[PDB]
Amino acid sequence: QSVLTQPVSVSGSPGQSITISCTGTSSNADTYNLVSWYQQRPGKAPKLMIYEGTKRPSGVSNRFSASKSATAASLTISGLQPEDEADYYCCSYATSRTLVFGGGTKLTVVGQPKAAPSVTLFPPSSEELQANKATLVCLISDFYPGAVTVAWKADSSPVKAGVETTTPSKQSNNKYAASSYLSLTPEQWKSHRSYSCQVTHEGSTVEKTV
Amino acid sequence: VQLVESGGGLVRPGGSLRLSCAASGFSYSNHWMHWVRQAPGKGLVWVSRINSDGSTRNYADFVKGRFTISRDNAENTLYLEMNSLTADDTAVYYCVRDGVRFYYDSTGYYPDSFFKYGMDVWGQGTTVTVSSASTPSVFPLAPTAALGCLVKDYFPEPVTVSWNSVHTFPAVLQSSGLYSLSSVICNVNHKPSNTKVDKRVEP
Amino acid sequence: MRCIGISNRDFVEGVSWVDIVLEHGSCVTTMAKNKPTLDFELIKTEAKQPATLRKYCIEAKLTNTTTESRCPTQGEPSLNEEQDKRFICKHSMVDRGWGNGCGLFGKGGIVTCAKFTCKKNMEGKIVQPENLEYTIVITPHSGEEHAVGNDTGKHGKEIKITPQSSTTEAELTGYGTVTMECSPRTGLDFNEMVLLQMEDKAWLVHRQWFLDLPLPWLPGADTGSNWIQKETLVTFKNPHAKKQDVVVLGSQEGAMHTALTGATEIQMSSGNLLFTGHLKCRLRMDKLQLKGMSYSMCTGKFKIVKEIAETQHGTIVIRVQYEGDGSPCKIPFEITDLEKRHVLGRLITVNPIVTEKDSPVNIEAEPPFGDSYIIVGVEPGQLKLNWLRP
Ligand SMILES: *[C@@H]1O[C@H](CO[C@@H]2O[C@@H](C)[C@@H](O)[C@@H](O)[C@@H]2O)[C@@H](O[C@@H]2O[C@H](CO)[C@@H](O[C@@H]3O[C@H](CO[C@H]4O[C@H](CO)[C@@H](O)[C@H](O)[C@@H]4O)[C@@H](O)[C@H](O[C@H]4O[C@H](CO)[C@@H](O)[C@H](O)[C@@H]4O)[C@@H]3O)[C@H](O)[C@H]2NC(C)=O)[C@H](O)[C@H]1NC(C)=O
Ligand SMILES: *[C@@H]1O[C@H](CO)[C@@H](O)[C@H](O)[C@H]1NC(C)=O
Repeated sequence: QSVLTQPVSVSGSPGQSITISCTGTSSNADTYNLVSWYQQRPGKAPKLMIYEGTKRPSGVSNRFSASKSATAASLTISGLQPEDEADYYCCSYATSRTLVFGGGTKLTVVGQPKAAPSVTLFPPSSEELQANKATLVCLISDFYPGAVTVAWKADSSPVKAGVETTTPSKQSNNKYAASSYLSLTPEQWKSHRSYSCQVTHEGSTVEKTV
Repeated sequence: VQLVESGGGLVRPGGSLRLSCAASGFSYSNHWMHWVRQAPGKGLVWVSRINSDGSTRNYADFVKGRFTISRDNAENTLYLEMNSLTADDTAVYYCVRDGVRFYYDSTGYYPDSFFKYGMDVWGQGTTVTVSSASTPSVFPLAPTAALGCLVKDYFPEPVTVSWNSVHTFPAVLQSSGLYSLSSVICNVNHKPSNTKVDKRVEP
Repeated sequence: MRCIGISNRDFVEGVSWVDIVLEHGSCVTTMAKNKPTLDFELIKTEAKQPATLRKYCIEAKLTNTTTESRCPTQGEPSLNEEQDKRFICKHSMVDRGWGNGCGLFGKGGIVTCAKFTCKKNMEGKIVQPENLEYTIVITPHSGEEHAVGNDTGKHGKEIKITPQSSTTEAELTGYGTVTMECSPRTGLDFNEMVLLQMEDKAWLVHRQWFLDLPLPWLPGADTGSNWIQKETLVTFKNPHAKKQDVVVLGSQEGAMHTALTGATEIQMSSGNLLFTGHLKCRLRMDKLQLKGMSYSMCTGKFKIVKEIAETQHGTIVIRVQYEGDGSPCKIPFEITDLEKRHVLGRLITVNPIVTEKDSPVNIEAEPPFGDSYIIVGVEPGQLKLNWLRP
């Protein structure tokens, strides 16, 4: 057992130097000694950027470098360029025999001003409750960079079951929007005093409660 | 150097599928080969690996023994036999070469614990869609102010929404194998099922 | 009437207590003066409290093969399958070097594990002789239209006997009781003998011989996943210190059959056996009586409803239906010469009676050699049937 975790998003300006971290749970120095990094541009197959924690294959830009400690591994892109906008994944051994990837980091190369999301939480419709179902809809709009973290709560308890969230997509105005759903039975909906949608963007959190 | 996957498509829940990858431009027989998957718009997930011999076959914990990796060295082919498929298995499946292990163990046989590796060659990937229904319910999202329509449980994509004959979100695929989206009178069109729903949205 | 049609049929007659030998395939017809004729047949033999001593694997399957190796001076490799008892593991040494994937040259530890799954097995049951249940069917010669060779036994009384509970009184509806005192005459005693059951075949083998077979086994206590001695059918191969491979030793099924040539064979059928051994029984007709006898002769005529057929023993079977009035009634029967001077044939189905007019009666009798007349009924309309017996 070993699980790899990465930041959801990193935002940088062209020419700047950004660092993506990869941290593990039931991990050790060997986990990070064997870390490999992959770049995935939107709609393209992944590409090997780093292997053996710090080695860069031939053909991979010299702007890419990596470091590792006994507690984490990091990828550094120096002299950030628009083409570096992609999802980055770290990878290492979960066990002596198997591999595991990190969750991925969306790197945004900043082109326009950063903008916080507008959040609207819709309760289940009277019509849906009559059909013996209940769906909470959390609408997230007008944010930049295009990466958010969505968490749901029942009263004060975090909820993970029955949650589905879309990957942020570009709007007409070139900012991003995303949606998240909490599926419940009407009994579950009526069983609690409140339900909340929490959205984290650039380190700050907005929470809407119904 | 190329890797070309085949065998991806629509599969019913509980169903089976065999993925097949063709390798060329390298000494295939001496390399470890891996399968990696990626759910639509989500992260990369390691699935399986096989050594030169086929004496070592390793799998991720989610594949409780439902998938079987195999290879035919003379044919430069890699396979992934998949059984008991569920909605959580819907993904693009990539055929991958461990080019760096070849640099240390030129035989590709020895299954040393935590060995130096690097997935340097990837195929384009093959799409696997595990879904129950072959071929929506519309609810109002009551409210300047935001208002909308929730379009639940349809298949396949796409649904188009107009208002009074606006942002329409991408769809999410639920564990049920059915899609849902939101748009923020809504006119919902689902060409695949030849259905059209008009919903008045009031405070 | 059950024995009619069987080749291995013994005709036993008693003076006024009689000894009979019952075996599988054998059928016994018992006759006694002023007593009903009975048919005895051993239908089932069953070892009722078998204790599985051991269960041997004769056909093995190796699946879920896992291998782990370490470079020289990197320690002994280890798989979690080693702790799992369904798996067979072996450690070895392989030549390691630079072009192999090791910083230093030398012998590197390798470990191979494989899941042992048994395809076909052999079971050794130890049977207590007193626990051999024998099922005997006692079918009286009731004439009943369906009785003749009717396997179902809805005509005969089913009785169970064990070597120790040898004395049994069996009640035959309308005939009274028959007392049976049995004794098993088995080919070999079950003392130091193991009933080696394979699939559809069984043998009686020496205990020590059975416990000395070099095959993977499970104890009687674990009838289980952890097979002892998996190594007797599993072999590990590493002849060039390059790779370790696991190999099965192939099905020992046929090999076993050859070793079991000089052993007492038995026919097997899922818990029940078709034993070669006899069953010497003694039976008394003292409490047995003929159904009716106090009945009056049939006033009316008879109708031959089925062609007279000769059994493999020269006896004949005749099915006749009553067309008259008087039932329950008693059938007048006689086999005489062509001149109707003296009675010649012996009646097997003693005291033939009519219960219902609609129901035909099957009468079995031994006709004399040459020309005879079967006379069934009384005048008028007396059935006169000529018979030939070479
Ligand atoms: C071996 O023995 C079998 C059973 O032995 C019994 O022995 C004694 C102790 C009694 O219990 C006795 O009842 C049994 O004989 C024996 O099977 C039995 O045979 C009869 C046929 O001979 C079975 O069926 C019955 O007959 C009618 C047929 O009717 C036509 O023919 C008769 C003349 O034979 C005419 O009178 C009629 O007008 C007809 O033209 C069957 O149709 C019927 O069975 C079904 O009846 C209705 C149908 O809806 C259902 O309710 C029933 O459940 C039946 O499905 C009669 O019952 C009789 O079923 C059967 N008994 C048993 C227990 O199965 C067999 O023939 C013998 N075999 C040999 C080779 O010796
Ligand atoms: C490995 O074990 C699992 C679990 O019992 C089983 O489903 C699978 O089929 C086995 N592997 C092979 C190669 O049969």
